[PDB]
Parts: sequence; structure tokens; C-alpha cells
Amino acid sequence: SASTSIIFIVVNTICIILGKNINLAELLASMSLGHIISSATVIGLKSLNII
Amino acid sequence: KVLIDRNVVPTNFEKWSKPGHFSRSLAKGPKTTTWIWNLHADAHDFDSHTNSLEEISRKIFSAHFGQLAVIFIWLSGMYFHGAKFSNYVAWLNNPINIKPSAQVVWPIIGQEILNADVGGGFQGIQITSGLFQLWRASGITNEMQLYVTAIGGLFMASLMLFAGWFHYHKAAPKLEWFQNVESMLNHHLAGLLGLGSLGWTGHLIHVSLPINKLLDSGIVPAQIPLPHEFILNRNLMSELYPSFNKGLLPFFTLNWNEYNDFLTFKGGLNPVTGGLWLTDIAHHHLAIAVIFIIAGHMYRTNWSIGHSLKEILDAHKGPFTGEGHRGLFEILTTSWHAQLAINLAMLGSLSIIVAHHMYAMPPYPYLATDYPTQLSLFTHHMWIGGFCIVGAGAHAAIFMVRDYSPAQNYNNLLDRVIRHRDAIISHLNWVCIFLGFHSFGLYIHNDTMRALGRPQDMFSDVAIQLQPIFAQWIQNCHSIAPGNTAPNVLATTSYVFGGDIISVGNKIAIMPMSLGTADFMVHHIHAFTIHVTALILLKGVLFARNSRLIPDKANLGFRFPCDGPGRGGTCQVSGWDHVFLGLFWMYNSLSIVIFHFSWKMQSDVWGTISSSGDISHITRGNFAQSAITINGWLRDFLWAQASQVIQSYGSSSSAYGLMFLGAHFVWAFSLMFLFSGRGYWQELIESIVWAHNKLKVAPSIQPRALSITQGRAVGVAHYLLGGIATTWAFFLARIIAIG
Amino acid sequence: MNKDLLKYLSTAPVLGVIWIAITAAIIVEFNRLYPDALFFPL
Amino acid sequence: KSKAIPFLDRPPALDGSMVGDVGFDPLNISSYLDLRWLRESEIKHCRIAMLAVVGWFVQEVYHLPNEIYSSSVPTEAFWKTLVTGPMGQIVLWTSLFEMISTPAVIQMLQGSGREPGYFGFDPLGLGKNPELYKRFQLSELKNGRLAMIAIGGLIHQSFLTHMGAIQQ
Amino acid sequence: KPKWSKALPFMLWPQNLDGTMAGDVGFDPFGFTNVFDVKWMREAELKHCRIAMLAALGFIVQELWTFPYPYFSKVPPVLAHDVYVKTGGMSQILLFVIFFEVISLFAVSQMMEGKREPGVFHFDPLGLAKDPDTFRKYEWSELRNGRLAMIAVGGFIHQYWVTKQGIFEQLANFRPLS
Ligand code: CLA
Ligand code: CLA
Ligand code: CLA
Ligand code: CLA
Ligand SMILES: CC1=C(/C=C/C(C)=C/C=C/C(C)=C/C=C/C=C(C)/C=C/C=C(C)/C=C/C2=C(C)C[C@@H](O)CC2(C)C)C(C)(C)C[C@H](O)C1
Ligand SMILES: CC1=C(/C=C/C(C)=C/C=C/C(C)=C/C=C/C=C(C)/C=C/C=C(C)/C=C/C2=C(C)C[C@@H](O)CC2(C)C)C(C)(C)C[C@H](O)C1
Ligand SMILES: COC1=C(OC)C(=O)C(C/C=C(\C)CC/C=C(\C)CC/C=C(\C)CCC=C(C)C)=C(C)C1=O
Ligand code: SF4
Repeated sequence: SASTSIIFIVVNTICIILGKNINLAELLASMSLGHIISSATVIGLKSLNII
Repeated sequence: KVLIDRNVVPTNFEKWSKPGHFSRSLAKGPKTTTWIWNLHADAHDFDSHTNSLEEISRKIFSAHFGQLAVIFIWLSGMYFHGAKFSNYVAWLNNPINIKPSAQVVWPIIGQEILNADVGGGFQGIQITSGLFQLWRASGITNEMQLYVTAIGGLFMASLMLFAGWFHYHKAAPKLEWFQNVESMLNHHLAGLLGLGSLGWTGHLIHVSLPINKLLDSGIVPAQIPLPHEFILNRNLMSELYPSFNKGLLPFFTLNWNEYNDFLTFKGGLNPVTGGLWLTDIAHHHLAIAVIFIIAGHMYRTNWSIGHSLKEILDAHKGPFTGEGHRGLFEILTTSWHAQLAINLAMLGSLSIIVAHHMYAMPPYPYLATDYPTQLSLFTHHMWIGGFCIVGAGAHAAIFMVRDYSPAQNYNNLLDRVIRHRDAIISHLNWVCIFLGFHSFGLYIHNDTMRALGRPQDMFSDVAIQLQPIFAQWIQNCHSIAPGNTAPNVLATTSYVFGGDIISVGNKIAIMPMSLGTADFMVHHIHAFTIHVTALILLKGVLFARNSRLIPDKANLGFRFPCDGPGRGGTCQVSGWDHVFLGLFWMYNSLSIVIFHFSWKMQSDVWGTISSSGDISHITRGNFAQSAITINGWLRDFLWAQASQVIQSYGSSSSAYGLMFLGAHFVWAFSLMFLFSGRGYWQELIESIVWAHNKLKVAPSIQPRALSITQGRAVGVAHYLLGGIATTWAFFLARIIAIG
Repeated sequence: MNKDLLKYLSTAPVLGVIWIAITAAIIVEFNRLYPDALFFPL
Repeated sequence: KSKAIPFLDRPPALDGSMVGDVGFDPLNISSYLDLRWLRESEIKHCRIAMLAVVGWFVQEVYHLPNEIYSSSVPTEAFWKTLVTGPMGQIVLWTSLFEMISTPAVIQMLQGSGREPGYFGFDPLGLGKNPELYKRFQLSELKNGRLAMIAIGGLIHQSFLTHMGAIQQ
Repeated sequence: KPKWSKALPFMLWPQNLDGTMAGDVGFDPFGFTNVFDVKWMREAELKHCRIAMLAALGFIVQELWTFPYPYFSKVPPVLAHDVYVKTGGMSQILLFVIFFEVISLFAVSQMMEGKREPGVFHFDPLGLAKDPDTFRKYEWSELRNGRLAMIAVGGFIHQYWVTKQGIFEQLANFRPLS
């Protein structure tokens, strides 16, 4: 589904942007926090049959 | 970083024939029998052997592997006795009408009488450890699986014993390795607890769920597929839980509601087994696994991300508390005693939480209506908790004597606590007197009023009422929570709070526990006994280093008998002596807790139901009117319930009759040590030594009376053993007869 | 046999336990084979 | 620098020594994991992929006797051989090799001198000449890298469809 | 010693395998001899070798011939274990194995003290290896035959459990699996 992927792209992007060669520990940390926030958001919206 | 020194300690038996090699004081050898006792007392006091924190840490790490080996041997033994010497399979087939047994005695001097008639054609000792219920929940259906687990246990034991040897003698970590507390926490949270819980979820979903669902539907154990069949043939699973048809796609796409058939939030109990729903237990462990794996990413290790424990601690300071948590990080990374104190306090407290939670939310099938197991598990775990809490006091005091320094603790929380120790102890003293009078005093009032023929003047449900209204209100909240403040839960966490009477066979598993005056009174007894135990232990810790009486107490050490008869007399001022006294109060406290449990359950919970629905409790509701006087406890509890143990001779319960008397003996023998002193005994020994010298048979290792401290240690150890084993025998004989 | 090991086997508690166990075994085995001797038979 | 991505900079760890080094590491994971470890893993994926590619094609054409071994669709072949026996064996005997390989990887990282992927298997004596060895190493890696992507297609195409590669 | 293991060219020669003992081709990947003494391990190796060789031959001969009395009477080797436990014949073998092993307890202790070589009992009645060079040659054969017999015996017992055939019964038919 698109809506799930959209939420994931947006949330994980914000986590990268606000996270501040590249530093992979920081990237993995940011993406991991993104997955946690994204998963809870999706599951939450699903429960309210919004998504 | 991994930091290690290699080939540190040679492996030979040279030092095994050199007793007390580990200590400068003991290595010279005995002149006196005192040396023999000192050898044992000092064997594991590693920081008294050396000043090196690295050396101490290495011994500890290795000793821990030794403990794990011992635990694996014990665990292996339990499984092996299950496989070889038990009626497990027979019980599996008919769990309502067979008593579990996994110990069988040899026929010598008539002891085969102890092989009781437990059913399933079997004769043996009835066990109360709850192993059978554990194994049923794990999905074990045959003796082969128990045998293989037993063998795996012996393999693990040998592996722990190797690791212990290896990490002491061959590859001992450096101190810097042990002080990696951030890394240790990350691994113990995410790795040990997190992956442990995830792994167990895996077992639950793939093995326990299907097998137990088939057992509960009424399929004969031998006709149930073996665990691997459910893994290889998914259709077997999908028959029982249809969501398995959808596979793992719901997981990765976050359609987790698809799995709501095997991951539930039911609450209450399985009506067939009287245990928690395994689908709830599966979901519990999955949720716990996720939280723990996240928790274990908190602390900074080898990358930029994470918290410094030191930085967190150092930030938490306010206007009432000086430098706050400054200096605690240094304490807790340089003192093993400080770590032990915290960890014993929490492990003990946890054991006590387990006791309460397991009786009220019985997690295993056929646990609740196995009254002997319910009583045994609650009692066992309460005792373990008590002993650990007293240990926390011991190690807190040892820290204060040996590891505390003023320079590390300038105006931090630790310093500020000891600077108002008189305010703390005086107030705790007062609250103990208040609680004592307004709890125990109410029983004495009641005894007096009832003896005088004035029942209307008593504190009771039918006279002057003391209703526990707050507890009653909480019970009500919990009973109405499902579909309200817990909208997606179907039933109460526990039927103890209110709701239905759950029964298995015709036995009551669990039902609401009413709280009245008798419950109010005994709760304030518990408050009292716990506050006094705290008083004694806290006082030991805060006055370990000094007092107005003894300004230089720390120089005398943790464990010393006194500082002489001057200053009025100074017996039992040491930190160790506070642990000694604290043990008696812990014993007193926990004895009343387990007595409360035993009587309340028999009076108001356990029993039979008719088809009509008429509950018949084991002691017929006598608690409300009998448990409000000391005479009621003496008569309706001790005298009445001792009938089983005291009439056990000539039956399979005769062992309990013997243990009951034997335990009374050991208890009374303790008093010889507690009430006397070594001056008397050393003089007596002088006359006896005279007779040996006369007959040229006096030993070169000169006989001495026990040290003052050893006299106390021997006394309290026999007091506890005798006291606790008496209750053990009392409880088991009773509950095995009527339950 | 290794002298250090033999020295360890000679320590009071090891010899204590072994010797008591053998003595106990002898009494057990007498009572297993000739049970219920309240008195010397004559 | 970096030949592959000329606008991005060179990965610090990638100096210019290992075969197939064209400076391609955007994420710079060679800075975080050891390069010997990564190469060891790369070659292992290569060699498994390449065998799996040829396995995909050849299983269409020829079969062994018995119904368990007769299944054109490679995804279907797994299911009939999983519980039967064959896949038990493949797992077991590759596991054996990996168990023996495990300490070799360990002592490589400690610094034995073992190059990553070297098991000293050269019966025919191909790459005894240092010159040939080098160009043979690049081709192994090139072909393995290609096979890694290729086997990805074969599997995913077989999910979309329900036949083999030759059938499709 | 040759630096790289002979058997495993991608692994170093084990640190405590010196190259001098028979059987040594630098095969100890899991590094048992890093922690355990090689003398102890060789003592064990040869005990397994010698028991297995006797077993391998026992399995073979028992299926081709038995002693001409009803007390013996042909059975499959694996089943014979439980047959002769009942008669007391197996307890007899255990009696004399115990005797020799209690004696060996002293031999092994003296080996660990460096007074005895692993596996040596000075047993050569017929004097087949009076020469040092023939002895070292035969040391290698003992290991090689012993190592083979150890596995081979594994075959015999497992293949029986599966096929329910003897050694030669299976070679007469040789039916594949399902
Ligand atoms: C296998 C052979 C072996 C040998 C020869 C050695 C030899 C040695 N060890 Mg080592 N060690 C071993 C195995 C061995 N260890 C293992 C398996 C461990 C992991 C536990 C260790 C961990 C260890 C530590 C932490 C230390 C040693 C130390 C030593 C030295 C002193 C030992 C001594 O005098 O106490 C002899 C003690 C015993 C024989 C008693 C041990 C009791 C065991 C561990 C538990 C018994 C089970 C249970 C409690 C029984 C209860 C019965 C019931 C009635 C209550 C000595 C060089 C010490 C040292 O100072 O070196 C410099 C030292 O601090 N060892
Ligand atoms: C995932 C990593 C991991 C795990 C699982 C553990 C687990 C443990 N450590 Mg910790 N430890 C770790 C990392 C880990 N550690 C790191 C990185 C450090 C350095 C900072 C330490 C430093 C440390 C110290 C100093 C001590 C411990 C101790 C312990 C034991 C605590 C007692 C207990 O709860 O028994 C639970 C028992 C079990 C779970 C059974 C035994 C488990 C064995 C050891 C294997 C577990 C891991 C294995 C990979 C899982 C196999 C999975 C299988 C499917 C293949 C426990 C076995 C204490 C101890 O007792 O040492 C002996 C101790 O003193 N640890
Ligand atoms: C993880 C738990 C744990 C650990 C690792 C330690 C470790 C230690 N304790 Mg602590 N302690 C603990 C829990 C623990 N304790 C608990 C639960 C208590 C409350 C009881 C205490 C109270 C305590 C005191 C008061 C003291 C210590 C001391 C010590 C140190 C030396 C112990 C020694 O050498 O005795 C060797 C062991 C013995 C002599 C064994 C005696 C066995 C007793 C009598 C019970 C046996 C009964 C048995 C279960 C049933 C009957 C047996 C049968 C044969 C009839 C060592 C650092 C001592 C110290 O000085 O530290 C600096 C010290 O004085 N501890
Ligand atoms: C050293 C003395 C010795 C003695 C007295 C025995 C005695 C016995 N063995 Mg044992 N045995 C021994 C050593 C010994 N064995 C040794 C070293 C091994 C190798 C491990 C065995 C392996 C073994 C097995 C496998 C079996 C026995 C059995 C028996 C019993 C056979 C009963 C019978 O019906 O006999 C019948 C006897 C005859 C028909 C006469 C046979 C004459 C021969 C040569 C024996 C005489 C030997 C003599 C004691 C010494 C030398 C004699 C001289 C002429 C040179 C008997 C109790 C059997 C058993 O358990 O039965 C239930 C059985 O199955 N033994
Ligand atoms: C950087 C690079 C780029 C290329 C990158 C590109 C996208 C990478 C392509 C690789 C990927 C996508 C393939 C993914 C392959 C994934 C695997 C390999 C499949 C595993 C399946 C298993 C094996 C389970 C199946 C099983 C299931 C359970 C079904 C069962 O029936 C049986 C089996 C059969 C076992 C470009 C484009 C920019 C060009 C540049 O020049 C270089
Ligand atoms: C290294 C080598 C490789 C070999 C590697 C490979 C994996 C080697 C593994 C071999 C193993 C698995 C043998 C296992 C041997 C199993 C034992 C021997 C079983 C004992 C059974 C007992 C003895 C029965 C007792 C019985 C029971 C239980 C109960 C009773 O009732 C009856 C009796 C009868 C007593 C190769 C292949 C690559 C070739 C290369 O060239 C080098
Ligand atoms: C204030 O409280 C007390 C003391 O002082 C603080 C005492 O001192 C004593 C007296 C008790 C003593 C001296 C301990 C008794 C110890 C025993 C039995 C001796 C041990 C002997 C052996 C191990 C050898 C026996 C050998 C075998 C059986 C194999 C008592 C009763 C006491 O109340
Ligand atoms: S009576 Fe004993 S403990 Fe008290 S002061 Fe005198 S010697 Fe010390």
C-alpha cells in the first residue's frame, strides 16, 4: 500500500534531517527510531480505520 | 574492547592440600581449632584475600560459572527424575485425578511406606514443585523429551564448568572489561532478556500453543503430533489457528491484527485448565521482547550514540540534595558489595512479587487446583525473597565499612543521608512503635474482650468495623476495568478482585477474595513487621562506621563481637550483628505472611463446588471470626491444622511427622547457642582437656570454644532451619491430605 | 598416582566423608540382608 | 574521487589494494566493519549465487529418478525435498564446512595472513602464475556480483509467475 | 614446523601440535590442544581407535559366524547387547574392562607426570615392531585404521537402525531410501 510507504518515507526522512564520512551509526540509529515511530503511527491509524 | 591476560594460573592439585593458601593469616596453618572454622568462613571473602580489584573481579566471574554449573546439574536432575522415576505420562492423560510424583525411595529399614498412592498405578513421594504443570505448558508429552533435556543439561553444566576454569586459569578478563557497564547493560537488556523473551515467544507459538490447544480439546497425548510436525506442516497449525494461512506477510506489512487468533488480550483464565491463556502469554512475551530490545539501545558503547550513565547521574541534583547523584557512578563501578546490595534487594523484592502474581494469575495448566503446588510455590518464593533482602542489608553495611570514602562522597546523597541518620532512625523507631500498638494491640484488645464475654466491644465485621476501604475500592476498579479503562481486554487480570468462581473438576481454582476487618488487621501486622526489619537493617548500615557510642567503629570492621563491657556494654554494635538480628525479624515477618496466605486461601478460596453451585471451603469461612484474636490463630489455625502432620505416623505422610519433630528439635537446640556465651564453654572445655591430657590423648590442634560471632551465626542458622522446616512439614502434610 | 592429588585425598573432610560413607554403607547392607535384628539371635 | 561515483569522495578505508576496488562505498561501511570481513562475506555470497544460478537452469532440463526430485519449478522443488531428505543433507554438509571455516575467519581477523576467500583450492593449477591469479580473482568477483543480481531476478520472476526461467 | 596446516591450507598449524607425533597433519581447527594437553587427547584417541577396530571386526565376524552352541545362536550385533546383558556375559566383559581401566587410571596419571607416552602399554608379544622405523610406520597405520574403524562402526549401527539389515544383507540387496 502507498499510505504505509508514504508515512515511512516521510517519518524516516525527518529522522535523518533532524539527526544532525556519513556516520552509519547515526544513520542506523535515525532509521531505527524512524521505523519505531512509523510502525506505531501506521498501526495506530489502522486501528482508527483512517489508513 | 576485549582485554585479557593469558595463561595466568597453572592447573595442578598442589594448593588443594594446602588449606587456607588463599589467605596470609590462614596459610601458616592451625594452632587451634578456631583456624578450621576461619578457613570456611573466609573462603569466598575474596576482597579480604587481595587488594587488587582486577584479581577480585576475575575470581567472581569464574565463581559465577561455577554457580551456573551447579544449577544446570540440579535442573538436569529434575528432568531426569521426571523421565525415569515419575508418573508424568500417566498424569498427562488424567491430570485432575493423579497426584504428581517424581521421587521414589528404596526399600530399606521400612522406608518404602513413603512411596505414597499417587495414582496412575504409581507409588512415590508427591511433589509440590510444579514441574509437571511447567512441562505440560512447554508441550512435553513423553519421557524421551525429558531424557534429552536432562542430557542437554549435563552438557551445559560441563560447558559452564569449562568456562569457569578457562576464564580464571587461561583467559582472565582485565578490570577495564568488567567496568564496561554501558555495554553490559545493553547486552543484558537486549541480548539476555530481550532475545530470551523473543526465543520463548518462538517456542510458545510453534510448540506450546498447538499442543496445549489439542490437549485441552481432549485429544489423547499419544495421538498429538510431535513439535516439529507443526513447524514442517503449516496446515496442522492453520487448522488450529487460521491466521497461519497468511504466513509472515502481515508482520512485515504491519497488518498485525491478522494474528489476533494466536496473539490475544483475553484476560481471565482458560476454563478447562484453570490457567492463563497461552495466546495471552505468547503476546506478553512478544511485547516484552520488543520493549527490552529497545531498552538495550540506551547506553553509549563503541559509537557516538547513547547515554553515559555517569552523565545522567551527574545531572540529577536539586535544592534539597546538595551535589545529588555525583559520585555514585564511581561507587557502582568500583565496589562489588555496592552492586550486590542493590541486586539482592531487587532480586529478593522480585521473588516476592512472583509469589503474589503466580497464585492470583496462575500461569500453568492445572496449577490452581493443585493446592499443594500453589501453597508450596508462594511459600518458597516468599522465603527466597526475604533472605535476599536481608543480604542486601549485609552487603550495604560491608560497603560502608570497606569501600566508602569521604572524598568520593562530599555533599552527595550518600553523605547527606548519614548526616541525618538520627532523624531517619528516630522516626522509623516511632513508626514501628505506632504500628506495633495499632496492629498487634487490636488483637490483644479482641482477645481480652472475647475472654471477658464482650463480643460487641471487639474489632470485627459484626462489632467495631475496620474496613480496608482503599483496597476494597481498588478491587472494584479492577473488576470494572475490562471494556472500560482497559477497553480491548475481555476479562479481569485476576478473579481475585471480583467476578466469577472458576472451577476445574469440582475444585475451585480462583474466586474473589473479600477483604474485611480481619484482612485490615493482618495487613497492618505486615506493615509493622516489615518496618521493624527495615529499622534493624537500615540502622546497621547508617551506623556501620561510627556512632555516638563508638566513634571509630569502622576500624573494628564489619564483623566483630563488641568493643568490651565498658561504656555500659557494647555487645552487638557491629554491622554484622544487625544482620543477625534482622534475620529473626525477617523470619517473624514472613512466617505471618505465609500463615495469612495459608489460612485465607483455605477459609475463603479453596474448596469444592456442587453442580447446584454450593461452595464448601476447606475451613468453612472461619477466618473472618477466628483470625481477629491470637487465641483464634492458636486454636483454629495452629492446633486445628496440625492434626494432619501430628497424626501422620504409620502412613505415607510419616516423613512429614518426623521432619516436624526433627525441626522442633533443631529450633530448640539453636537456643543453646543464642542464650549462652563462650566464656562458659571455654572453661568447660578446659576440664575435658584435662582428662585427655591425663590419658595422653590431647590433640595438638588445641580445642577452643566457638568465637563469639560464630556462636551467634550457629544460633541463628539453627533457629531459621528449625523454624522454617517446621512450617514446611506442617504445610505439606496438611495440604496433601485435604487438597 | 599423583602425589598432590593423594595429599588432597588425605585431608580430614575427604577422608571423613569417605570413611563415614563406607561405615554407613556397611550398616545399611547388614540391615538390607539381615533385617529387623532387635537382639542377638543366639 | 571514487571512479564509480566521481562527484562523491573516495571511501576512506578503500585505499586501492583489493581486487574489484572501484571506490564504490557510498555508505562507507568499510569504515565501520573490517574490510577482510566484508570481502570474506562478498566472495561467499558470490560463490553461492553462481552455483544457484546454474542450479536454476539445469533443474529445468534434467531430473533424478523418484517423484521428490522431479519438479521443474525450483521453488516447488524445495518443498518436496525439504521434509524428504535432500535439503537436510545440503544444510548439514554445508554447515560442516562452515563450522570448520569459522575458526579460519577468526584467525584471519586476528592476523594469520589468510586472504579473504582463500581455501587453497587449486587442483588444476589455474592461477599458479601471479599474473593469471589476479585477473582470475577479478572475474570471479565480477561474475559473482553479476550472479548475485541474476539469481535475484530468477527467484522474483518465479514468484510473479509460477513456472521456471526456460518455461517463462 | 610447516607454519600452515597440511590438512587445512587456509589455517595455521596448531600451536601445540609440534609435527613430531604420528597422525599429525595439523588438524585441530577448533583448537582443543590450545587448552587440553595433547598427551591426554592422544591417550583418548588411541583408546577409541583400539575399541572401534575390535568393534568393527566384531560386527563383521558375528554376522558371518558364531560359536556352534545354542547359547550363542546368530543374532544381529546391535541386538546381541541386550541378549547377553540378561545372561550375564556382558557383565563378565565389564568386570575385566573395569579391572584394566582401574589400572589404566595409574598409567594416565603417570603419563600426565611425563613418565609414560600416550597409548604405550609395551604390548608386542609377537615382536612385530622391534625396529624403530617399523614401529613409527605401524604407529601411522594404527591411527589410520583406528580412525577409519571409528567412523565405520558409526555407519554399521546407524544403517542398521534405518534399514533393519546387517552389513552384508544390505550389500546383497542395497535398496535405496524413499
Ligand atoms: C579441573 C581441575 C582444576 C584444578 C587442578 C584447579 C586448581 C586451582 N584452582 Mg581452579 N577452577 C576450576 C578447575 C580447577 N582448578 C574450575 C572448574 C573453576 C570454575 C569454578 C575454577 C575457578 C577457580 C577460581 C575462582 C580460583 C581457582 C583457584 C585454583 C587454585 C586453588 C584451588 C584450591 O586450593 O581449592 C580447592 C577447592 C575445592 C576442592 C572446593 C571446590 C568446590 C566446588 C567449586 C563446588 C562444590 C559443589 C557444591 C558446593 C558441593 C556442596 C555439597 C553440599 C553438602 C552442600 C588451584 C591452582 C584459586 C586460586 O587462588 O588460584 C590462584 C581461585 O581463586 N580456580
Ligand atoms: C548477548 C550477550 C550476552 C548474554 C546472553 C549474557 C548472559 C549472561 N551474562 Mg553477560 N556479558 C556480556 C554479554 C552477555 N551476557 C557482555 C558483552 C559483557 C561484558 C560487558 C558481559 C559481562 C558479564 C559479567 C561480568 C557477568 C555476566 C553474567 C551473565 C550471566 C548472568 C546470569 C544469568 O542470568 O544466567 C542465565 C543463564 C543462561 C541464559 C544460560 C547460559 C547461557 C549461555 C552462557 C549462552 C548464552 C548465549 C548464547 C549465544 C545463546 C545461544 C542461542 C542458541 C539458540 C544457539 C548470563 C548467562 C554473569 C555470570 O553469571 O557469568 C558467568 C557475570 O558475572 N556477563
Ligand atoms: C548472590 C548472593 C550472595 C553472594 C554472592 C554473597 C557473598 C558473600 N557474602 Mg553475603 N549474604 C547473602 C547473599 C550473598 N552473599 C544473603 C542472602 C545473606 C543473608 C543471609 C548474606 C549475609 C552475609 C553475612 C552476614 C556475611 C556475608 C558474607 C559474604 C562474603 C563471604 C561469604 C563466605 O565466605 O561464606 C562461606 C559460606 C559458608 C560458611 C556457608 C554456611 C552455610 C549456612 C550455615 C547455611 C547452610 C544451610 C543449608 C542451606 C541447609 C542445611 C544444610 C544441611 C547440611 C543440614 C561473600 C562476599 C560475609 C562477609 O564477611 O563479607 C565480607 C558475612 O559476614 N553475607
Ligand atoms: C579368569 C577366570 C574366569 C572364570 C572362572 C570365568 C567364569 C565364567 N565366565 Mg568369564 N570371562 C573371563 C574370565 C573368567 N570367566 C575373561 C578374562 C573374559 C574376557 C572379558 C570373560 C568373558 C566372558 C563372557 C562373554 C562370558 C563369560 C561367561 C562365564 C561363565 C560361564 C558359565 C559356564 O557355564 O561355563 C561353562 C564352561 C565350560 C563348558 C568349560 C570351558 C573351559 C574353558 C577353557 C574355561 C576354563 C578356564 C579356567 C578358569 C582357567 C584355565 C584352564 C586351563 C585348562 C588352562 C563363568 C561364570 C559366560 C556367562 O556369563 O554365562 C552366563 C559368558 O557369556 N565370560
Ligand atoms: C548498485 C547497482 C545497481 C543494482 C542494484 C540492484 C537493484 C540490486 C539487485 C539485487 C536485488 C534487488 C535482488 C534481490 C534478490 C533477493 C534474493 C537473492 C532472493 C531471496 C529469496 C529467497 C532465497 C527465498 C525464496 C524461497 C521462498 C521462501 C519460496 C520457497 O518456495 C523456496 C525459496 C525459493 C527458497 C544499479 C541498478 C544502480 C546499477 C549499478 O551498476 C550497480
Ligand atoms: C573429516 C572427513 C570428513 C568426515 C567428516 C564426518 C562428518 C565425520 C563424522 C562421522 C561421525 C558422524 C561418526 C559418528 C559415529 C557414531 C557412533 C560410533 C555411534 C555409536 C553408537 C553406539 C555405539 C550404539 C550403542 C547402542 C545403543 C545406543 C543402545 C543399546 O541398546 C544398543 C547399542 C548398540 C549398545 C569427510 C566426509 C569430509 C571426508 C574427509 O576425508 C575427512
Ligand atoms: C555461646 O554458644 C556456644 C559456644 O561458643 C560460642 C560454644 O562453643 C559451644 C560448644 C560447641 C562447640 C565447641 C562446637 C562443637 C563442634 C563439634 C561437634 C566438634 C567438631 C569435631 C570434629 C569435626 C571431629 C569429629 C569427627 C568425626 C565424627 C569424623 C556451645 C554449645 C555454645 O552454645
Ligand atoms: S558479653 Fe561478650 S559480646 Fe558483650 S562485651 Fe562482653 S565479651 Fe563482648
